[PDB]
Amino acid sequence: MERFTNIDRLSLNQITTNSWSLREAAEGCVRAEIPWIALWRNKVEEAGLAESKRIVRDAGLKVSSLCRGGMFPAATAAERAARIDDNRRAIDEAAELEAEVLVLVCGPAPDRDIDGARQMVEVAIHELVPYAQERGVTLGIEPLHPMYAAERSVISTLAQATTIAERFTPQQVGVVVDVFHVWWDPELYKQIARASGRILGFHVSDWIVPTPDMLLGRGMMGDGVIELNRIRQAVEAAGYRGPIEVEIFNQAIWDRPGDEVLAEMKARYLEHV
Amino acid sequence: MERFTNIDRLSLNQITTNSWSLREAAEGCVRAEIPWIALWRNKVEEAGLAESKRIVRDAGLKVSSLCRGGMFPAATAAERAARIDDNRRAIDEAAELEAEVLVLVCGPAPDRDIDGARQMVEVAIHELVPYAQERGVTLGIEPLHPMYAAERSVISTLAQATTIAERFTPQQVGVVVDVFHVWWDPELYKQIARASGRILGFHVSDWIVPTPDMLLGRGMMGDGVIELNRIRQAVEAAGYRGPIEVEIFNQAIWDRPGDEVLAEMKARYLEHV
Ligand SMILES: [Ca+2]
Ligand SMILES: [Ca+2]
Ligand SMILES: [Zn+2]
Ligand SMILES: [Zn+2]
Repeated sequence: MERFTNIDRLSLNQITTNSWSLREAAEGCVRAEIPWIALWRNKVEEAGLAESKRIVRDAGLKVSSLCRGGMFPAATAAERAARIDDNRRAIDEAAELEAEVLVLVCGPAPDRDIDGARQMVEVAIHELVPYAQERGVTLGIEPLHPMYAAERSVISTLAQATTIAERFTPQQVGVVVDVFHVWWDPELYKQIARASGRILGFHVSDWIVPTPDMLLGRGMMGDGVIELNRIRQAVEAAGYRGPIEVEIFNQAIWDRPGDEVLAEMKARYLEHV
Repeated sequence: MERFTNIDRLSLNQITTNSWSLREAAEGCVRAEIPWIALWRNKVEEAGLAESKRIVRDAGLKVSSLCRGGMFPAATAAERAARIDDNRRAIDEAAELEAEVLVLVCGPAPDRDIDGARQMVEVAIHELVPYAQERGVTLGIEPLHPMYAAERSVISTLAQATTIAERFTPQQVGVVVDVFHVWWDPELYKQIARASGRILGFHVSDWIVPTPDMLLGRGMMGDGVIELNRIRQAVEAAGYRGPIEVEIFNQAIWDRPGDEVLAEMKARYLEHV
């Protein structure tokens, strides 16, 4: 169980420094010698597609993931069509931004019919896959924590996302493992091994006791209860050699100037992850 | 699509009327003609074992569950022995109070080793079941929501509790289905059908948007997103003819005088559940 030697596999999700814009973020990651960055669609729209592309290409930055496509379930069918056209836009944004994986959180159920919303998710992805494969982008389903099933999206366990991804070849669809959303799982390592050759991303955070916020309760590594090194050795034995993003939703760490939190990021990425 | 015509299957868990004592609770349910009550160990110790039995024996009340045994994982072995001695004391309390099922929430992991804590849970239950069957009490494992995996207990999915219960006879150990802790599950109905002939209790609440508290985020039926009628028809097709407890953890419903909340309880038990 030895530690990493470089930060070449490290990546920085924009939302761990939500205070910063995209070019402030890029400056911060080259200042901290961080090679990989994960871009958010709202910040890219803030800056501009071509402008953001220039920003992170003259920083010499590689793009791990673009967040986030999805939000498939809607109350009616024209709304679903608009949502999957927004997913096509997100696909194009990932294509010209050279993103490795387009992260998909799929959307919550509009009513109480949760299984119907899951079926909507599956048919929407099956549809979206040709337009994704045409432009060289791969879609990665990110299972969320079951406490987000009512609010943010409907895929709640890793087994479910792996089942959805198994219908398509790994080059078309894969899964995204975030330790915050699935560390609790009793069948954690079994499902991780089952999803091997199909893992497209790895995000790291920690589960804090006690939870401050439901939507903003993540923290940085080493302060919570998750056994990070074990999970990521499991995901590397699963054949995942890609970048490792750290994605933290926390107000207390967002208010802090980003240089502090990127120093702490690298230090405890080398110590724990 | 059906409803209930009587309230003979309804039960009242003490903790949805946390303000009231045990004799206040018994008086409230005889005033409301509610036949079944579920008792908590702290209030029973407050009143006294023999006294509490007399209180609920001249009220003509039947007792569905006793809350709560468990808390098996501990940092050391003498501590685990003490925890299972307290579990023996809870078994005795359930036996002399004529409780149908002794509810077990199993306890959190002391460190970060969660799987070791799960192993501790199962070996503790395996030890505890002879002393339980001897006194005529049946243990019922209650799987909690995965967001409680860090804090309150370690069994987080229905499949896990059913797997633990399958080792012992249905008369020895069974599972407790609460819609708050298991409504999210993608394999909900499949695991419910798998757990048939072994369901010992049914708790109902609703998942509110947005969650007020993580540990006190339940509400009364009809105010959330849970498909209560579907889940309880699934567990009734599973052969569960026992009482239906309603267990709500909410400050907003705790402020109310208990007559209000038991009136609303019956109204929305017949209307929704
Ligand atoms: Ca993400
Ligand atoms: Ca309970
Ligand atoms: Zn993540
Ligand atoms: Zn419960």
